Amino acid sequence: AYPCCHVTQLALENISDIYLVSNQTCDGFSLASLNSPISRCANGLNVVSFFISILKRSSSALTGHLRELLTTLETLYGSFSVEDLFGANLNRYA
Amino acid sequence: EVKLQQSGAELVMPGASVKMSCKASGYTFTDYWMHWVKQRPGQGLEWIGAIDTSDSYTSYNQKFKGKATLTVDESSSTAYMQLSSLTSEDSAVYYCARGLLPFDYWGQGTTLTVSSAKTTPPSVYPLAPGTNSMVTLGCLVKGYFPEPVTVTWNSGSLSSGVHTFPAVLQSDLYTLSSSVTVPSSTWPSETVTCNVAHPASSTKVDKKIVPRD
Amino acid sequence: LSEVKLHLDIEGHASHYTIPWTELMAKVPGLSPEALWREANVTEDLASMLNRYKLIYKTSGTLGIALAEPVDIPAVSEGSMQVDASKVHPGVISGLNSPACMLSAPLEKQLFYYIGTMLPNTRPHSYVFYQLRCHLSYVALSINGDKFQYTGAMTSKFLMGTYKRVTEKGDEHVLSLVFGKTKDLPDLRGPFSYPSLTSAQSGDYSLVIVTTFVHYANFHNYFVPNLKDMFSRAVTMTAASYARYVLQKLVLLEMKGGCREPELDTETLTTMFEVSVAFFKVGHAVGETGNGCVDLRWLAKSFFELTVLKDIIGICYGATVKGMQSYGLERLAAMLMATVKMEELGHLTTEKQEYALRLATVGYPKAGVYSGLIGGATSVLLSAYNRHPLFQPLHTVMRETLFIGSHVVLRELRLNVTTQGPNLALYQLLSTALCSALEIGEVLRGLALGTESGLFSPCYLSLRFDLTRDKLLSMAPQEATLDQAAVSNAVDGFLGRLSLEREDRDAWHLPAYKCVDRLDKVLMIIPLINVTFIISSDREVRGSALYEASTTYLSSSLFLSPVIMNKCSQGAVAGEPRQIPKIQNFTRTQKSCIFCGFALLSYDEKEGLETTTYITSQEVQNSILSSNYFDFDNLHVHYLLLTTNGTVMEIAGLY
Amino acid sequence: DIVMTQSQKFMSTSVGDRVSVTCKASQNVGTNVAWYQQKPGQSPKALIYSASYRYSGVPDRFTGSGSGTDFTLTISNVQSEDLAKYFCQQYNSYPYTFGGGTKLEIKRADAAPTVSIFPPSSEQLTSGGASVVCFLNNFYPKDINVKWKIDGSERQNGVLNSWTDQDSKDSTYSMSSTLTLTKDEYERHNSYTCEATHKTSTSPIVKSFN
Amino acid sequence: PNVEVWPVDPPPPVNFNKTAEQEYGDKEVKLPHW
Repeated sequence: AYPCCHVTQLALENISDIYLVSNQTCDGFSLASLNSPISRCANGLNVVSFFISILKRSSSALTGHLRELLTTLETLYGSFSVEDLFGANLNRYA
Repeated sequence: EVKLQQSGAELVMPGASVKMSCKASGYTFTDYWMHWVKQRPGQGLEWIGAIDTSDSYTSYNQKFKGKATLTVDESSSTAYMQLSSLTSEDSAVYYCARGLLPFDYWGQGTTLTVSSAKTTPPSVYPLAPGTNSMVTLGCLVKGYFPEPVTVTWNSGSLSSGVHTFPAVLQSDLYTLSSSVTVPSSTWPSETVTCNVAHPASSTKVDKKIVPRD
Repeated sequence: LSEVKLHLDIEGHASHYTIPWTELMAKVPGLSPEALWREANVTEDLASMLNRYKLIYKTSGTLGIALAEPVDIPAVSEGSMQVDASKVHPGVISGLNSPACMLSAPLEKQLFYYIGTMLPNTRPHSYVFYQLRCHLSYVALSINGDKFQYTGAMTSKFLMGTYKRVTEKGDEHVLSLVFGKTKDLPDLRGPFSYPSLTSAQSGDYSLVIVTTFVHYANFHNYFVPNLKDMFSRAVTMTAASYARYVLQKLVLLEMKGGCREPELDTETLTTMFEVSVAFFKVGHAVGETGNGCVDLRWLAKSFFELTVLKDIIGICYGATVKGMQSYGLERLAAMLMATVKMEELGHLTTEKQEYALRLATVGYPKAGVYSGLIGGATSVLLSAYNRHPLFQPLHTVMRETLFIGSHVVLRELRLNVTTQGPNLALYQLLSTALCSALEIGEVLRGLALGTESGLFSPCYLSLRFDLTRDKLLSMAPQEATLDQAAVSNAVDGFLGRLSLEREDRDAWHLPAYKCVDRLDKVLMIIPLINVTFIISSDREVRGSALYEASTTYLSSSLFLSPVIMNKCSQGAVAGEPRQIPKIQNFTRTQKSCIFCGFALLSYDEKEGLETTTYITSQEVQNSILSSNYFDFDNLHVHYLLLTTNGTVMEIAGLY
Repeated sequence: DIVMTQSQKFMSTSVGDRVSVTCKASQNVGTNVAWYQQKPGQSPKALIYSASYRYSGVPDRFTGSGSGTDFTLTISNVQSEDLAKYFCQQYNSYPYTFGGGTKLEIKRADAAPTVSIFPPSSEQLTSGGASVVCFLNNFYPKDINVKWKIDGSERQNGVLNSWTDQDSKDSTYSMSSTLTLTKDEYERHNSYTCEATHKTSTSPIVKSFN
Repeated sequence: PNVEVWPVDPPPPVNFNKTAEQEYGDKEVKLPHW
């Protein structure tokens, strides 16, 4: 339950789809869902950063589709404020 | 509340060595270096050296290479400095200073004296008048060695209207006088006492000025 | 190893993107999307993530002042002959005057030829950065017995200088500074964003700091950098000018006892980073010019500074540089040195002299291969000595030119072998003629003010060993406005430069030096043609003769021992020393060189040697005679004439 | 070593004025300069760091400015409590070196010294010594002249003196003339006087005991 | 007469051979303070 999952401590080979939440969906938390053809909860900021770095290293990914994903992931990443992470409850779920 | 308390005085014979501790409180002693500064009466400030606490990384970076030897003890939160082969030129005030770069806090100072004479405590004598709106009393601190002395009045509770004249050296002994001016209605109605502290001989004397019959 | 679809919410729409790896991983073989996924702690609870974020130091003073980037590399000159650093072929460029430029793309390919891991796996960087593997160059050094380390790893896009201290226990304190264009900065790992780590920003460039709150506190006990100013200097300066700025500091600090036992203070650690900036600014300007051309004159000037800067950092610190040498430029420079006649280099324009001397050092580094470079440097000093007013302080323009040409000479003196003595001894003799009372006064004035006049002086490479502390104090500026200590320190520094011992760059290259008994008593050496004079207070000099000028009843002695053909004698001449014959039948007007090849010394009976002149042409002689140089009013002053025949003569009066 | 040159060793200004202490460095020191205040009989205390930043708790009256070679300590609204020596320090390169210090003086209206004599104590006399103390308190200008008078005749030898620095409250001066003699030498005579001439009083102020 | 610079030998032949893999070595470096 609760698509706003709870992150708790599976390679990238067996991953097919990945869903990323917005900054309003989970009250500011950046969460991701990894799933294989099974749903895994992941840290949003770390996942987004990973993909941003992959595209930057792959500057020959200049399809209009992938060139838009890079800029979109940087705006999404910047919408989340790590400073809004006060001593608030990191266990609101689960 | 950061404090760097230092012994008042240290008297050592020429050629010998001295201790010069500096006990720190109010903060994590290990997170700040400790610097040492030398000052002669009226002259400027000379930077002796510095030591990294918790690592004992010593950095003597000036002309006191063979004079100074900085050490540290984490348990007592103390920082030391050892002088070797003392000379008359080394007699001066030595400050220990906490190092944030710049020097955040300073110790009260440790006066170092090298002469061969011995420590003689002070003989305090009251100065009372033989009218006006206010009366002026005094305290005579005569025949002590070495310096410094700390003259207070009513245990510091009498701070205004107080003069403590610089000591005068004569016959290898220091002499000093202190004055106080209070309302004539207060004295002798309210007792006025003079407190003389001599760090070297570890003494704390009171005299209580009284009218002279 | 597969495909992945990436869904996300944009303003309320379920957008999705498909990232392929079969294609992408093929198009960039260096990519490994598995090691990064494993590096990204994707299953990290917010507690651990937030805990990692608070560890890293944040820049509360988050701001920077606007700065204007200068124009460093100029536009291609009209009809430049575009060279290829990979396809370097002879006779493309014809002479020094032919316009030339090297293309930027393959030139960068040689500068950043090596490749390695830019960002270590150490504990402070593992939190902030993804592991990086890029073509790079690095400046590394260590001090305090390898207990304090620095490495300036850099690319064509950004520089990262990392300090590391070992605290005599196992603990390691780390602090890294990143400089470059904001957009081109490396990829951050977790919640971090650069604004929280920026210490100075302006336009496209930024200076980022990366360290732990604890480590930042440790470094602040001895290291308080002016990140604001360091950023301004790293942007507003040109590659060549910035490298020289760093060069002066180290040079003026090496002659002092500053880099024999370096200390962990703000000044030294600051310069460590500036050194890295010096190299980065060159490679950055070449890389940031894109697929264009870089004027050759710019390369010559910029890479000369780095070459010199590379040597100064070697004698002070044990530093190494790997990856700022393009052999294509080194070759191209060498080919052009076969165009110029080194014997008559000084007859060219001062512009082309400096241009040629730069290519010389860049073209022929690590001296000891083509010793003909000294002839070019010697030709410049000679052509400059003939046009320079005698006994005056060198001008800013001449001093700069000689400084450029002096690096080649300096390297040969390092070697114990002679390296074609004759021209080398001539250079030092001219240098000795230029070190007058006014030159020394100008050098000391430049050392007390840290200006350029102290960076170089021909006196450093002179054969004059009579310069003591109290002797320099007499020639120092006596202005009350100048700091008494800066002058007192200048003397200590100046004198420290001409220490014969523990310098290795002053003597033991001439063959007339082994004919001396006591070295510390030598005052001056004048190597002439077919003869060299050993002026000293040492009686036991194994020469051909022994003259004694009338000294006084005071200071030690003044002997002139001519060494004929640079071959010693079995023993020192015996008997009372010879007398210097005086000359009065000699007119002030002369229409021919009758003093070419000779040396004219002027000493004071009490003060010792005062002035030296080497009569090299008609212009020099006419300056001696016509001017007021000969002043016999002072009885305690004399004028000795040293002939190539081996004779010494005193001028006592004129017609 | 680097030398911090404080050329002006003394500076005198009124109570409502401003003062500027100058510190000139023998080299480029950056913004790494500190200023310390050392009131008489006290340890130095940190005033400003980084050549312009004010420490916590120090009033806004102190401000710093400068970079590279020329540094200045700006004290705007002076008070009687600001009397002290001001040192500048460089902590950019070892060895950390201090300035020569700049003593800040204060000017005020003249004042007549409150004179008071104190006879030897019954305890000191029982101790074999006799010291006659005379206080000249709260006077300005610093120039005073004291002369004892024993039975009309003057005593030249045996007189020690001492001056205080300008008071932190009224910025006045104070002096102590201490006459020390042996017990018997004290009991021979019977009149002791403390004569204090000043610029405020044309006639000497006189007190005496018998 | 006059004073001229002592003549010197000519520069050696410059070698534009050598295949950058011989000017540099192996292109693969390991930084010293990691």
